[PDB]
Amino acid sequence: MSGVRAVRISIESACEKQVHEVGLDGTETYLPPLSMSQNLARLAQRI
Amino acid sequence: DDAGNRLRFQLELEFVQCLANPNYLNFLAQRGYFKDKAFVNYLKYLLYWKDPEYAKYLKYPQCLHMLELLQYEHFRKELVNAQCAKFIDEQQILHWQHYSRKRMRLQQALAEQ
Amino acid sequence: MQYIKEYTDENIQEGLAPKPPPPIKDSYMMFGNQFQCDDLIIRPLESQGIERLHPMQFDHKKELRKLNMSILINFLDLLDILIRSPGSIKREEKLEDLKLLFVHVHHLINEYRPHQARETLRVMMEVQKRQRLETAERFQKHLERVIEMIQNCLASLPDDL
Amino acid sequence: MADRLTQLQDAVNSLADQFCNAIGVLQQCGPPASFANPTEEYAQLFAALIARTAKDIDVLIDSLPSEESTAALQAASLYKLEEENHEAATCLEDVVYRGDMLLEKIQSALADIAQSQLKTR
Repeated sequence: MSGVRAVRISIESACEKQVHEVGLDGTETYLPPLSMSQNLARLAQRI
Repeated sequence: DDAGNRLRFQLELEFVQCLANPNYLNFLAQRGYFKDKAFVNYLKYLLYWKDPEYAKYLKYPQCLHMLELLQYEHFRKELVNAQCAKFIDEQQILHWQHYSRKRMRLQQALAEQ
Repeated sequence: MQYIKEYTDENIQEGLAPKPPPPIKDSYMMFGNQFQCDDLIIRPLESQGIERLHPMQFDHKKELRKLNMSILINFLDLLDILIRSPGSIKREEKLEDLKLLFVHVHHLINEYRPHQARETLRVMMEVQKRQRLETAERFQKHLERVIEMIQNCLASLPDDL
Repeated sequence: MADRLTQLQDAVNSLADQFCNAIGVLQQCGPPASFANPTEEYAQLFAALIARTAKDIDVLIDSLPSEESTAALQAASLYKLEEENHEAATCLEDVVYRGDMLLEKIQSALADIAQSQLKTR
């Protein structure tokens, strides 16, 4: 409002915390692995 | 013919909104429309609400969520039991409380301090 | 419910035979029980539909307390009315007067639902700016730390002979 | 919700609720004929409860802070937010480019001696 313009500014969503499974009365558990070059090994184990 | 475009748009809008209901797809399942070749040709076609241009008229999330399960055709042979449709329904509402359960903990965190 | 067949085979075709996208609706939208048209007024004011006993000065905390103040003395006055003549005609005038008092207090307090969104949309995104920043001097502390690696390797380059 | 404005609403709601309950208990039971004990001990309990809720109303009315700040000041606060966040992209991408031309050179400075030792064999 109040005559503000429309421009293209970057807004990043709060992707610091993710949700997978909900326990009883809340209190979920937080699991990003964020692995290193060990991920290269898994794609070759299926090879 | 502007009548055909608008009327079909809102008819097809509510169809995926009706498809957002998990028990409605259960109602497809005892009706056995999951294996109909015209409907599997239709439900592969139905996947065009994923773009945000058509999604500004779309209002609820799990319409697109459970439609993609139907695309694999593995999910379509089940759901004849109402217990797995209820399990999908129960887990969806067990995670619709996410923002509520997130907000109450931060409210508890601020009230504790 | 109903099944649709008119346009399902329209869009499984070849070329531009599937229908083009509809234009942006700049008119009445018929979604649901509401209308939800464009450029609507956000809220109706207290001026229409509600009799007004407060002036335009709007002492918001004092309008909160005077309405609390006037209701309590009118409730004691109504108790005295019920003590003296509860079967009077003047009861519903008294009942709608305090109801008039209760309308004004409720509309004034709720003004921070769009106002709260402006602080919070700000405050997290200087942290990612900070995270963009604290990785920025991370980059010169990394790039000049390997130039000095190049420098000592070049300094040891002839000395290794 | 769940701010101190909400607990003021239910406190004055329960105060009006405990008024009619105290009135309701005082009219449903009492001394039948004496020309009692459970009614009065309810009455002292009800008179105490309406007093503490009236006490907490004054406590919480004074406890609530006054209305603060304006949306227009925060509207101007977003105006400086956008210009610094645009240039932060430019300030980040420039040292990225310093990394880009440096890595392109040294990966070639990796490469030119990388295949050089192949033909050494």
